Amino acid sequence: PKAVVFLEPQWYRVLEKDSVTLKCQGAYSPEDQSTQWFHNESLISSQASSYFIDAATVDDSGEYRCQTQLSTLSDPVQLEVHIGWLLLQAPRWVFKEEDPIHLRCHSWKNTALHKVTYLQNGKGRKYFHHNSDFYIPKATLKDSGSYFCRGLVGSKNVSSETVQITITQ
Amino acid sequence: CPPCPAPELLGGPSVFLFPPKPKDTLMISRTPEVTCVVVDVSHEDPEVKFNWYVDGVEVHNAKTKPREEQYNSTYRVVSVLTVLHQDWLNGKEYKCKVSNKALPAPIEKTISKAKGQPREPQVYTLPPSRDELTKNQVSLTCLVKGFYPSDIAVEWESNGQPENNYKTTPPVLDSDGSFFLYSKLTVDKSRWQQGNVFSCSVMHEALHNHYTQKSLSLS
Amino acid sequence: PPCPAPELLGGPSVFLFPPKPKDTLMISRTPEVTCVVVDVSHEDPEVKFNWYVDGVEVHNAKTKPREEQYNSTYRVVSVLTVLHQDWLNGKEYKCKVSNKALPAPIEKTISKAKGQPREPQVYTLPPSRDELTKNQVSLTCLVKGFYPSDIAVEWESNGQPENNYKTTPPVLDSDGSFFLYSKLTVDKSRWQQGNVFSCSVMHEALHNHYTQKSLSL
Ligand SMILES: *[C@@H]1O[C@H](CO[C@@H]2O[C@@H](C)[C@@H](O)[C@@H](O)[C@@H]2O)[C@@H](O[C@@H]2O[C@H](CO)[C@@H](O[C@@H]3O[C@H](CO[C@H]4O[C@H](CO)[C@@H](O)[C@H](O)[C@@H]4O[C@@H]4O[C@H](CO)[C@@H](O)[C@H](O)[C@H]4NC(C)=O)[C@@H](O)[C@H](O[C@@H]4O[C@H](CO)[C@@H](O)[C@H](O)[C@@H]4O[C@@H]4O[C@H](CO)[C@@H](O)[C@H](O)[C@H]4NC(C)=O)[C@@H]3O)[C@H](O)[C@H]2NC(C)=O)[C@H](O)[C@H]1NC(C)=O
Ligand SMILES: *[C@@H]1O[C@H](CO[C@H]2O[C@@H](C)[C@@H](O)[C@@H](O)[C@@H]2O)[C@@H](O[C@@H]2O[C@H](CO)[C@@H](O[C@@H]3O[C@H](CO[C@H]4O[C@H](CO)[C@@H](O)[C@H](O)[C@@H]4O[C@@H]4O[C@H](CO)[C@@H](O)[C@H](O)[C@H]4NC(C)=O)[C@@H](O)[C@H](O[C@H]4O[C@H](CO)[C@@H](O)[C@H](O)[C@@H]4O[C@@H]4O[C@H](CO)[C@@H](O)[C@H](O)[C@H]4NC(C)=O)[C@@H]3O)[C@H](O)[C@H]2NC(C)=O)[C@H](O)[C@H]1NC(C)=O
Ligand SMILES: *[C@@H]1O[C@H](CO)[C@@H](O[C@@H]2O[C@H](CO)[C@@H](O[C@@H]3O[C@H](CO[C@@H]4O[C@H](CO)[C@@H](O)[C@H](O)[C@@H]4O)[C@@H](O)[C@H](O[C@@H]4O[C@H](CO)[C@@H](O)[C@H](O)[C@@H]4O)[C@@H]3O)[C@H](O)[C@H]2NC(C)=O)[C@H](O)[C@H]1NC(C)=O
Ligand SMILES: *[C@@H]1O[C@H](CO)[C@@H](O[C@@H]2O[C@H](CO)[C@@H](O)[C@H](O)[C@H]2NC(C)=O)[C@H](O)[C@H]1NC(C)=O
Repeated sequence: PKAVVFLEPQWYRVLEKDSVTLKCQGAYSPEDQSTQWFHNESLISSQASSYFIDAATVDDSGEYRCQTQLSTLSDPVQLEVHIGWLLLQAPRWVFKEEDPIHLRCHSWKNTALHKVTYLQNGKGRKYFHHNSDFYIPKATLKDSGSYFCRGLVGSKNVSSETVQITITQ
Repeated sequence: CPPCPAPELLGGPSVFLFPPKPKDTLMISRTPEVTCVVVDVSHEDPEVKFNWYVDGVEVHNAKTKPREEQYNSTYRVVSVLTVLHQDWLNGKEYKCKVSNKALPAPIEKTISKAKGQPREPQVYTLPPSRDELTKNQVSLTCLVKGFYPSDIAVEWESNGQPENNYKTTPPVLDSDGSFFLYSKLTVDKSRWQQGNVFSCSVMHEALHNHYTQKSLSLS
Repeated sequence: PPCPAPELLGGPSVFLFPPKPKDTLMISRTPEVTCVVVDVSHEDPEVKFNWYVDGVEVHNAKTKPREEQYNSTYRVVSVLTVLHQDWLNGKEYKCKVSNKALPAPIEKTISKAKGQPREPQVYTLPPSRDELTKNQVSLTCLVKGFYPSDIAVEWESNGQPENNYKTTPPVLDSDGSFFLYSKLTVDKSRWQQGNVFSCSVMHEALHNHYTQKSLSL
């Protein structure tokens, strides 16, 4: 009878100032449960079914667990709050052949970003005049590798940390 | 109140328009060119159209190069317009107009030669100081002064053959509104003391025949 | 009203300037490094400066009040006096700039150019024989073989300043050193008389940071 934490939106990697809702799912019963929340194995004040982070800061990173009256303590869910201009967000790291790959060059505060490139293994893979999501419709083995994004915000040339994407046979 | 540049200008191809090399506009054996370079052309909207104008009148003899795939996954497209030396030198304006689907309106760049009364440069070669003779390499100095506009070419030779080991300063604005510069040619001390006549060649629009050449030689 | 500058989307920019060459060489002057923050918005006007010398934080910097600019942004300037020897010993000066319109502080670092200092060779060069037909003649100071490019050059005659001169920026020479030229223009009568002129150069690699070279007919 384990509780489960869900993230909405689902990205476990976020930038400072992003909103993040952690949702606690307890037993699937009409029997109203109360909720409790643990962050880095410490109790926090909220007893709400949804724990809402308005404007994330680095200290909001770490492990979250929740529990309801009719539930055992959840497995941990990890939240990583990054500091910087850009974060390349993926819904997962491992894809199989012919799966769609959808990547998002998330900017700090959703600030407008121009002349955006998604690089694969240090070579330009896709360029867009304005910020736009990267889409491979059918993944192939050659799409695996190290990915980051970069672009212009105002006059600043900025870039995201690298992520590893794998395509399996 | 004036209209402002929109943010749509910020994400679209960019255009850079380059003047001809000054040596090319001055010498008969050369063909001066105006170069319009378009960068940040997407793969999604790759077609680039050029129109060229010389004082507002369209010309059709520009040569557009095939697009080049850049390492960053953009295209770069170049169009080159060959120019008449005299057209350039008489201050005619060159307009490159660039059209592309990612742009709401075409981008226009215009270039022409710097305006103002041309002034003839004075060219003077100076031998190395006696003090530098203790050194293994000596400095041969070419002072060029009183030229306007700043567009100029300066070269070095000995026995008809070009010398490679020289450096020329940027043009510097002088008090009288003219420019001056200095070119330093480094030569082996032995090559100087041998009697080789070294030459400083200076090419500027206001010189007779666009060319002057002063010599430098030992005692 | 000014046009909404899109550069503001990126928040403030930071520029970190070295001391003037003369300031570091002459004990009578105070060398300082200048950290200047530009593109500060009205809505996020507070700027915090931290300064570090070789990574150790210092507290003696002088921060000026934010100054409203023509393009409807703020500019704010913080200056840190540096010690002469510290600068010449290659110490690193770090200006960290904090502002709410940034996702993280911007850190800029300045120090003296690295590489062995190389001593200026100073050569004075009389006007070309061709120029002696003119009313004004050019007196040339070639300063060469120097590293770093930080340097100051002046003219005097009879130990008083001559100010009718222009100096080119330093140019990277083909051996990795720098050179420049300075030109003093004087009346031909003064040269043919002939008065004694001096080109004086300041550079760290000179003895007493100073040398003088004379020029005469
Ligand atoms: C809103 O207004 C702002 C304020 O403006 C002033 O009024 C406005 C309204 C306007 O009319 C102007 O007339 C006037 O400037 C304006 O601020 C300006 O912003 C730009 C950047 O956008 C900034 O540009 C930098 O200038 C550097 C040189 O600055 C010195 O020289 C200038 C002119 O020669 C001076 O005006 C300026 O004051 C400064 O002067 C020195 O100041 C110090 C101490 O105060 C003195 O000790 C020194 O003696 C002074 N004087 C002189 C003559 O030196 C330039 O070096 C900068 O860097 C280049 O930067 C760009 C990056 O943008 C790169 O393209 C280049 O590569 C190079 O950068 C560096 O390159 C190296 C790589 O080899 C490397 O070392 C560096 O890492 C690299 N850096 C970077 C970041 O890449 C740069 O061009 C102006 O200085 C600034 N003006 C002032 C007064 O502060 C706002 O931009 C404007 N905003 C909008 C949105 O419109
Ligand atoms: C993807 O890659 C593209 C190409 O790949 C190459 O990148 C370059 C940078 C190179 O390093 C290699 O790594 C790659 O192969 C990127 O394209 C680059 O895009 C930038 C703009 O983002 C262009 O930058 C402009 O550069 C000009 C000067 O360019 C000359 O010199 C360069 C080296 O110094 C050289 O690389 C260029 O090829 C070019 O060479 C000239 O070419 C012509 C003909 O081909 C010859 O006749 C010349 O002799 C030759 N000269 C020399 C020297 O070699 C520079 O002038 C521009 O600065 C102006 O514009 C800026 C705006 O960006 C502005 O901020 C500056 O202050 C300056 O402003 C101008 O000032 C004047 C006078 O004051 C005004 O009159 C203007 O109106 C004003 N303009 C303004 C305000 O806008 C600018 O830096 C770069 O040229 C280009 N490289 C190539 C190659 O095309 C591409 O960006 C990248 N995309 C992405 C998404 O990453
Ligand atoms: C964003 O800000 C970043 C700052 O990093 C910029 O990204 C940089 O863009 C530069 C170009 O504008 C890049 O510099 C060049 O990189 C080229 C790379 O290509 C090479 O490929 C082969 C591999 O087979 C190898 O030789 C090298 O390892 C390189 O990877 C270089 O070719 C280039 O050098 C030029 O090459 C020509 C060849 O004809 C020479 O003739 C010429 O003299 C010249 O030197 C140069 O080094 C840089 O790679 C890149 N940085 C990174 C980390 O990717 C963006 O441009 C800025 N703008 C935007 C909008 O994002
Ligand atoms: C939650 O525990 C985590 C441990 O993962 C803490 O995360 C670190 O926070 C510091 C600064 O606070 C950062 O520099 C580290 O980068 C963080 N690590 C990771 C992996 O993100 C977090 O601060 C803790 N929060 C609380 C309230 O205890």
